[PDB]
Amino acid sequence: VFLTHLRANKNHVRAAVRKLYDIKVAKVNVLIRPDGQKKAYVRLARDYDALDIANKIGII
Amino acid sequence: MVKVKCSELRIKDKKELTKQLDELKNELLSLRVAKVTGGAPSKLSKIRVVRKAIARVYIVMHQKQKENLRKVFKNKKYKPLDLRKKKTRAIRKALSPRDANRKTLKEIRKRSVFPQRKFAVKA
Amino acid sequence: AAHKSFRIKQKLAKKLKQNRSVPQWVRLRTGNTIRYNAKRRHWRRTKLKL
RNA sequence: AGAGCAUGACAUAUACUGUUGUGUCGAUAUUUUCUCCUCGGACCUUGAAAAUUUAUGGUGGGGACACGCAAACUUCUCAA
RNA sequence: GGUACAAUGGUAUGCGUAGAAGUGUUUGGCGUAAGCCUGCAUGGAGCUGCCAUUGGUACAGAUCUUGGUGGAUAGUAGCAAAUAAUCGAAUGAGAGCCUUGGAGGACUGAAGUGGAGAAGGGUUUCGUGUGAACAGUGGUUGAUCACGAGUUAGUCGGUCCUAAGUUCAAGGCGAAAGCGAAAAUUUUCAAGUAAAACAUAAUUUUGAACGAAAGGGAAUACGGUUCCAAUUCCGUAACCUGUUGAGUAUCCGUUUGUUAUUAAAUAUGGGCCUCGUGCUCAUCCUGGCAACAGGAACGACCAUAAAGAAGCCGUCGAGAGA
RNA sequence: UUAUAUACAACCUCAACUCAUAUGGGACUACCCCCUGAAUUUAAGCAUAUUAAUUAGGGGAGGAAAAGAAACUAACAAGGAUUUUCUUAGUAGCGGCGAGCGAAAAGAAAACAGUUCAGCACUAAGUCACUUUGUCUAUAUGGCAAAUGUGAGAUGCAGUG
RNA sequence: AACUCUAAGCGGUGGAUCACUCGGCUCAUGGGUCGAUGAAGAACGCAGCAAACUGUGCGUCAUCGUGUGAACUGCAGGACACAUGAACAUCGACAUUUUGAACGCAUAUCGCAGUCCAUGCUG
RNA sequence: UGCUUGGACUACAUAUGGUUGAGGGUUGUA
Repeated sequence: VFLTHLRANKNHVRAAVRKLYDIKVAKVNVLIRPDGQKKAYVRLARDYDALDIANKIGII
Repeated sequence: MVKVKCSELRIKDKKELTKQLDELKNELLSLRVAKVTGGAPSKLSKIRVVRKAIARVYIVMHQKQKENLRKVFKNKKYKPLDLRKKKTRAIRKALSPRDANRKTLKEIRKRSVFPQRKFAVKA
Repeated sequence: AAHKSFRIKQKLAKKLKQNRSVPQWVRLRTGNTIRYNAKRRHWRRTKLKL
């Protein structure tokens, strides 16, 4: 999960996390929160397991 | 570190300005991660320190490139509207003084035969 | 309404974040006068007219 | 996938789970539900429009030739 | 004529943190009176007498204005519509509530007080925490208050199409604004081209856009999952749109396996020729008397037809659900 | 050319362009210019009148704007563009001659600044805008020259006046 | 020490009175500056902890250059970035989101285009 | 070719040129 820019259209978020984190994406879903911030549930592929990617990001 | 100075940023190249731009971008991305994951120092307050550090690499890159366009749009009439003297709208239109005070040949000929003489009166 | 526009959802979002209290350090600044929040709305007592 | 689900017989302590059986017949009347089809009536009242889509027809024009190499925006089947 | 208030000009070698203004008061007074001086108490930084000149200059009333307060009244005001709760337990500082769970008596009675949506609302949802205020009794609870979280789509909607209508476009008009016009204005105002020849050449003007989360309109369902979301996540099985790719309506008589008979083979006919391999002809699919059928079998434009495309009351029959 | 049958030309009236270059809308409100224009009120009623050639409405500019160098006064012994103040003057006039209204010349000040066209026997288009090329020295809707390149211009551009 | 009447004292309720004043108002002076080079205005975003106001525009409570020359402060954190310059002013550089006269068409829509240049995935 | 991403542009009215032009509107060498 990320919080993204309010004007990022899901081909941004798919292309953002490729450039930043050297991964590939299965699917992106997208929300706009009731405080007004766009979420993006970035489901990775089956190869890039998200725990090896989460602690390299910095989160647990 | 050293506070990144615009004075010392200006002596760099085009490559080193945008290669210093991404690595300060990458710090702010990592400090953005660490703000909400419970950054263990009482603050890694390099948020504002690198937030304004990239503003100046931007400022220096942007005025190293507008000062270069002003070097190319020397000698050309019809320079861009941004490399062209926004004074006020009223001042830009109002007869550029090189012909606001040009004169008819009839008035240049009344000008050169009776100058205001310079005199004094009393007995 | 549960079908809103993008523009009513952002004006509803901004009035949602503006519905916090005053932080309590703000009453610790020097010569401070702000005591409560004077622009708190409830959802049930004052309506937004949006 | 005795799938899954649900009812149900045990077994396994949170010790990070397995398992045996069932799930079958018949026939009502729902003028009171929803759909589908039929066939009507009232009216000096006759009960929308457009994108969209298809079939046909037409003049030209396109292709196709056997001693076989083919084809097919192919109104066919599949794949990325 | 006199007295209160505030100022300005002079004046008092005025007063004042050793306590000014103000206020309070059975301190003592003075004045016919308006009012004044004084003590003490509170108060904490300014103020008074005189001469002149003044002015936003004196309050009991205006169903005066602003604010505060009293009775009435702690109440015979009242908190009585929608049947109704009771037991025991736990928590707690305190329990009839909403706090919980158990048992139990009841009600809504499905045209519901059940379960979902549209307007509207906007975080009220949810978890944890909770102290005042609020919940016209209480409150340990809350749609309250603090903190943390939560809304996932090619298939559901919007978005696309028009309706009634609307906004604009220079015929116009008006001093203009603008018509509370509806312009329908407007030399070629619009189309068309695997795009041409003694005009390239055939054709059309109501311009334009908006206006339906109930009309029209491509495509998805189940099982599972959460403190909080699901036709959106997960698993499983499909589908639509667009763009490429692959397979696959034309695997002959001659003559290879084969002497012809044939076999590979939607598959030839003709005439002669040593037969023919010589020569020549031929495939934009077949079947059925028909109603029509099959896996495909000339969307490149014109033309016509149909679908979209529809009301209301009834109705035999069928299936579904119950 | 033009039996609207081969061209060719040139003008004139009009088009078109996501052509090159440019220009314009909107804001403010105190003053300013152009417009449109009431009624309360007063007249002890009320219609003309008054309020008012004003509130409101509309449009357009500038640091001021408008005005402005006589188709003006006077009747003198004559004055001499505009605008502002003083006075004229609550006057002359105007008015249900009621309510009311109401200027100007002269005089005294402040300030002072004057001019340009069209139209004649100017008597060689004697002019201008682009664009390009030399080449000056703002970051120039500039400076000069060259080609006088393309156009405006004889349905009249400059100079004189 | 029922209640009542009246007075003062003490406590309350209330917020007059007086004394204050980074605010009004009135008079005068100097000056002349918006916008298609996108104004005024609107909207939403932006702070280590911020809701408002104030400031600003993804470079987002700032900003180049200058001036001055040690702070800023509610709390941290850093100032080894005077001693090659904090914080402030100043502002001439760069910049300024969606809008708005608002200009591809619309807009109770973050809706629908075109033309073009590039990159990022076939060949 | 292929989908994405970023950028430049695409309003109207006008002036002057440029460029393409219309008109049996006047005419002309043939």
